[PDB]
Amino acid sequence: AHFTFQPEYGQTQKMNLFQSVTSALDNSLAKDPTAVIFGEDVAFGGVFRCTVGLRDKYGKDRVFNTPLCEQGIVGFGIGIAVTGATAIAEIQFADYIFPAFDQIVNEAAKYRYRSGDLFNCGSLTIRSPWGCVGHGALYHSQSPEAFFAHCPGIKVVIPRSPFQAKGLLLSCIEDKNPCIFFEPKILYRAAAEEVPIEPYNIPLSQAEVIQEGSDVTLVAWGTQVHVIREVASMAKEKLGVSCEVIDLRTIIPWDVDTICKSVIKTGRLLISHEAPLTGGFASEISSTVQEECFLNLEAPISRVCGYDTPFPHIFEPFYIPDKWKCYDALRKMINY
Amino acid sequence: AHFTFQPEYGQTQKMNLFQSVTSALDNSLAKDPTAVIFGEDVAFGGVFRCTVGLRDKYGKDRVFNTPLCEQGIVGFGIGIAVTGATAIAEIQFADYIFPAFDQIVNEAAKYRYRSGDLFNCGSLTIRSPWGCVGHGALYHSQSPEAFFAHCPGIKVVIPRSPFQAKGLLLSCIEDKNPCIFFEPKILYRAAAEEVPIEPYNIPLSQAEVIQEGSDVTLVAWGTQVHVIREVASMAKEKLGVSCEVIDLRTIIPWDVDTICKSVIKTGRLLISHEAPLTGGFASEISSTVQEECFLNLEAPISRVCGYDTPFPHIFEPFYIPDKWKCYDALRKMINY
Amino acid sequence: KPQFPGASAEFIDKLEFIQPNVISGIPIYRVMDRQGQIINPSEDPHLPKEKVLKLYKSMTLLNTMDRILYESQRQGRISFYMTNYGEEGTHVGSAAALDNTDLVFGQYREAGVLMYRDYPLELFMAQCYGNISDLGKGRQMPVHYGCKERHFVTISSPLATQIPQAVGAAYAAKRANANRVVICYFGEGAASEGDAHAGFNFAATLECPIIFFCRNNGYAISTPTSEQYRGDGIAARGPGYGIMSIRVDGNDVFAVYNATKEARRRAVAENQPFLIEAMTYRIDHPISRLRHYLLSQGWWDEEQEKAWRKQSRRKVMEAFEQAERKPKPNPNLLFSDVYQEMPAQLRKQQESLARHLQTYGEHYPLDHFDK
Amino acid sequence: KPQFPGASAEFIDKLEFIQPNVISGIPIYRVMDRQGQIINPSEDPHLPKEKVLKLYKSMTLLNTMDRILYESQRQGRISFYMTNYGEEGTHVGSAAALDNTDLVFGQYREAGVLMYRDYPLELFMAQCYGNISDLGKGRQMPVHYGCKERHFVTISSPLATQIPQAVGAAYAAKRANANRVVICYFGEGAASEGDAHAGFNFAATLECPIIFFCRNNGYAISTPTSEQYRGDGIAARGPGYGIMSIRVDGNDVFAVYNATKEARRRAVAENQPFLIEAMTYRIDHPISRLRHYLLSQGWWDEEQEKAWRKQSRRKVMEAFEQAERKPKPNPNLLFSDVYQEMPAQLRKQQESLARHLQTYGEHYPLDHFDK
Ligand SMILES: Cc1ncc(C[n+]2csc(CCOP(=O)(O)OP(=O)(O)O)c2C)c(N)n1
Ligand SMILES: Cc1ncc(C[n+]2csc(CCOP(=O)(O)OP(=O)(O)O)c2C)c(N)n1
Ligand SMILES: [Cl-]
Ligand SMILES: [Cl-]
Ligand SMILES: [Cl-]
Ligand SMILES: [Cl-]
Ligand SMILES: [Cl-]
Ligand SMILES: [Cl-]
Ligand SMILES: [K+]
Ligand SMILES: [K+]
Ligand SMILES: [K+]
Ligand SMILES: [K+]
Ligand SMILES: [Mn+2]
Ligand SMILES: [Mn+2]
Repeated sequence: AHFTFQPEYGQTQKMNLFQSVTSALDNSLAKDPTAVIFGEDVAFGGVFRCTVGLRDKYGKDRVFNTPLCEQGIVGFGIGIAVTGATAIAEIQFADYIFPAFDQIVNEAAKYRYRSGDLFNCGSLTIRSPWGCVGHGALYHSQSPEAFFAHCPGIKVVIPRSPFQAKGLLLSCIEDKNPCIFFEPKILYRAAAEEVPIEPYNIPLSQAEVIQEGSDVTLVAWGTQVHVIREVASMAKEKLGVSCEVIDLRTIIPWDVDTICKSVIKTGRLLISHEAPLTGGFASEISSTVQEECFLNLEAPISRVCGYDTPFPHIFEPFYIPDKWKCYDALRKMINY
Repeated sequence: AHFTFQPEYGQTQKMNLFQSVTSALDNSLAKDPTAVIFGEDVAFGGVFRCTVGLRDKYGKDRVFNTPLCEQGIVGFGIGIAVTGATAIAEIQFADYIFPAFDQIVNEAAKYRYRSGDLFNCGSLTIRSPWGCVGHGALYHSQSPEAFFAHCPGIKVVIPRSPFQAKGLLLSCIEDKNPCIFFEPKILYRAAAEEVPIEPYNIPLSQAEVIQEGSDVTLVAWGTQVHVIREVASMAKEKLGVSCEVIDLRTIIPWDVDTICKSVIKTGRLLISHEAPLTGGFASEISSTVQEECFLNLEAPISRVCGYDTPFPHIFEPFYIPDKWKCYDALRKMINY
Repeated sequence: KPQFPGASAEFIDKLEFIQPNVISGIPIYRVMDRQGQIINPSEDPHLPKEKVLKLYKSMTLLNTMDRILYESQRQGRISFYMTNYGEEGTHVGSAAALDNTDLVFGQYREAGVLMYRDYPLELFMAQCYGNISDLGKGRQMPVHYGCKERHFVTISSPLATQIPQAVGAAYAAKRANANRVVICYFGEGAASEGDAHAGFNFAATLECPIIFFCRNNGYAISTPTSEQYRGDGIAARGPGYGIMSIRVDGNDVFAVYNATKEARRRAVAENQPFLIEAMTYRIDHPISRLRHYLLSQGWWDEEQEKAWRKQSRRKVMEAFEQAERKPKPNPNLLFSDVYQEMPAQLRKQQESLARHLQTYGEHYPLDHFDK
Repeated sequence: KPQFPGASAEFIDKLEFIQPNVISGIPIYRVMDRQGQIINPSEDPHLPKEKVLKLYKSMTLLNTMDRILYESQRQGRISFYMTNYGEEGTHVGSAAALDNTDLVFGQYREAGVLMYRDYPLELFMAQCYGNISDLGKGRQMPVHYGCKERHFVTISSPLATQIPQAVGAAYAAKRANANRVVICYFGEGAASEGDAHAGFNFAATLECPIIFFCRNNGYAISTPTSEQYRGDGIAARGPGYGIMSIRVDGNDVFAVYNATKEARRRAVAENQPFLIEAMTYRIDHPISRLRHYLLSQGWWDEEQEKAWRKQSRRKVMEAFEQAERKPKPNPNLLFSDVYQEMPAQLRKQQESLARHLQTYGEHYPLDHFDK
């Protein structure tokens, strides 16, 4: 396994990431009578178990299967949301979100703007499994966030843990804008952590500094946060380097201020993501940090990303931007 | 009008950009008996006249209308290309390419890789009108290249003139990879220029330095090249600043070397595009130039782009990254 | 006896392909002939005189507005225009069969639905001019109308995208226990889009109270229907989805009305979709046919025709002139409503623009825009 | 008489919605009963003994391979697997009706087509293991088979994407004047995708020689067909597109063969699409039914059954063991074939990896990979 997962709101219980999604969804349906959940195979509990029990508890009219048609799932969800009802759509793998790209980019994202706020689909949330899983190859591994980051009017949100997933998913569901929430599927059954039973919110468009540091800033999201945490430990032990480790959380709109403040302090930035380098979201972060922090930069901003290929099957261990790749880039940057 | 268009291969004649497309397409069908052209309303000559006369000359089996279905147009084109026949698909406005996004990103781009080169769709080219047109609003104005730039396995190519359009389109049609060729529609009927009657090629993945300069590098593509040419003239006259003006031409794979060599010389870069700033292709260029030319940079790299909104109707003159916006950013960069 | 969960059927012991019936298609429902006479008394809707006159006047007012705005577009005073010629009867006839609060989705040929619902001439014009009165804030091209008050969802240019959306809205209405229908208008071309298959199928499996209203005028831009499909139009697709379907004469406001009224009644009661395919011409006109009906009842005459022609031209011209001399909205409205709130980085772009205009403002049309 | 270019039809003077016929659907074509007896002599294909035995042995070899690879997946030795249980007859029966050079598009249930076409056990295994023998270079998950030599286009995971592609290939074949068909396999779930509507419609309007072969086994993962569609399966959709359609018993190799053979004959001659919907079970099995047929002709017996069961298990196990002990391909193959050529910036990434492995190579499974 290429990562290690590790670590005020009332009663908690141990939940893995799929359970924390179910808990979010359960709290949502309990408190919002308009809310419905739909998509492929959601009725029996979903292929990743994220909707287990929900149909029995809330009814077949609120937790239901659609035909096998992603453009339809998103269009249908928009339409629910146009009426003001909360629509929680599922796309079975993020890899299969593309048929709905037109409905997401040309419709959902532009609905409010183009109507002068006469109509909206703010009560729509699209959730989908994301990211590499060790053997998923081209169509069970993808990280599509950079495609969506170039579209004004949607929000794109990615958690790193069960506690983060529930609070961020609740925030997406309640946010008054169409949100895509990408669930790192390699984490669904990884380690549990304590998660509040009752609803709570984690703010959108806010990065989280999970470890303070003074020599270099490391930025990632999803599973890759755990990789950069381990990189921070390697750099401390092997190089005496102090790393400030930041989880971006929200891809758009992103927390420019938190990232720039960190880099003003450290003077060095390394951004990492599983998505391919070219056109990846690391380019937006690097460009922006260079614009705001030019005089503070002691070394070129590093991007350690997936290669510019489709996501391979048997070659996955060589493809991913692992801790050794991140560490080596960090080493060279420090020695610049 | 927000721009001014201005300015070895045998006999030439005056052609506007739509005519130069027709000439490319005509040369292609003449010399490649497998080649076919298809899409919405192409038979009568197309909504922008790019296929006038071609059906009468080459036959109804080679220049033909499809049903109104963009996902079908691209899927159908892939299938032609799988057999080795040249398939030249038209998408009526680039704004309407999104229904085909799944066929482009998950299928066309990955066809060769995922089959180990047992199958391919290299003989597919998708051409589509692109860019702002003064009054096109949300769905007749878009510049989608950054969405496609994050997808390994396709090429994305954008010309600035009739001479450039014909040579680049011929290169796309003959290239052994699926290509998207975006035709700046505001140029279709703008000024003519001399275009060779006979086929010729302009290389893909090669930027063109159209004016040498020593103080700053300006990069754009499409219509925006003409804007930056005018900016160069303003900077010379008003500031005594010498600008090196570069047309990127190919978005992916892009000519990193030409851009970096220019910036090593000038030490300053301004990139401009009509597409929204966030996630726009200027971020990839800026990030990369910062990585390769860090020690040569005298000032932060500037991006002068469309705002992070949908493309508005009545507000277009305030939205676009015009010569005054580019000039002012250039002024501040020079004064840094 | 077959035991297959995918279908309910007998065995057959001989090989027989099922043929399409395209030459003898689904017949075209008509109520009145070309001289405006009711053909079959049992099919008379007996709409009251004041409602039928409102049908006529809505159609003719639309036709007057089209003439003027078409000319405005030819002169470049507005940037785009789509007329309603030939579609006046399908739209007013169907709108008249809806409850005022039934939600409408459509695209470019649906202005008559708004006209029937009394949308002000001033607001049709404000959208086309992108002026300060436009509740769309001048952001979309012309004829991209919408009205929250009149339950008419804002039009968008990508064809067929409204179809699965309309189905979602109908599903929500079902749950809310509404006594409400959704109607979704689209052309025969748009029906080729994947989103049409999505919408039709979702509406059937999810049991939604929606009327699909397909306008078949034989063309999509330059494309005749022989290049668009090969079955018996769009009406013949409905049964394959389990959708109750009918074909009607789109030049007959009463045929359209009757089909729409019955579709509405059954959709809302049964929570099941209906498909109406109205056959029209690309432009024996709906306005003329209804006029002959009016004359036959003693409900109209040449003097009334002349006077209304004059009054409607004056009403449209007054709205037109007012619309042209209003300013465009504040350029600040280019940045609002992208999200509900305005993100800080977007506000930063707005501030950039304001600074830019302080310095370079003489190079922009500031005098045409509010504040 | 109506004068509408969109459709060919009479007028009707009464309002009547057209109902779907779902309870009395399109009947299911069958040739042999469950005891393997030909029901109607006129429908006997009289396939020669050696071909029928090849049908049987292809199906049983597939079933043997499935048992072994299913277990391999359960043990985590391969990462993914899709079986063919219940689909052996649809695939071998249809493949046997094709010309060897007819191009096949499909997805996850089509391994039998490859088996009929003599694809080596070694290459099925090489793809599933991603080993050095895999012509796909280990890049796709397991069961994503393809073979240029045997005209079987490489499978991809996104459902229904192959449908409009198959139509394009058929259009190209038409132009090349080929005497070639394309066949395109997909499930009933996949038929819900927008790309299915695209493919069906393009094939009809563009007059393509293609066979659409829909496998209807009543489920798509957990979704029963009651939540997938509401018309009479997928066969009932064909006529709405102008496509000649039939439904067949997928447990009857001869019914499948006969429908496919006739569809092929007519498609190639007439340049028109055909739709075959084969009803199967999610797993009165195709292998058993054909076995009863064989016994009735005196073409097989218990001794032969036992011996072939043993020989096929040995052949599969030999291929399996060989496949497991081969190395995986060179990691350099992660970078080729993205484009035809390798762009310089991609070569730069490849060089980065080689440098990285020189230093950090002990942390990677280098010993499992070639060179
Ligand atoms: C997705 C998409 N593709 C293409 C277009 C361009 N387009 C605008 S109208 C039209 C024809 C529509 O025909 P139909 O649906 O029959 O409606 P009609 O114009 O005949 O009323 C086309 C292709 C568009 N708006 N959207
Ligand atoms: C576009 C897309 N969405 C979802 C999936 C996940 N998926 C893999 S198989 C399957 C069910 C397919 O059912 P059907 O087409 O009936 O074929 P069957 O498995 O019954 O043979 C699904 C939803 C996918 N591969 N592609
Ligand atoms: Cl006039
Ligand atoms: Cl349009
Ligand atoms: Cl000026
Ligand atoms: Cl076993
Ligand atoms: Cl899958
Ligand atoms: Cl290790
Ligand atoms: K939301
Ligand atoms: K090409
Ligand atoms: K629309
Ligand atoms: K596929
Ligand atoms: Mn039409
Ligand atoms: Mn199935």
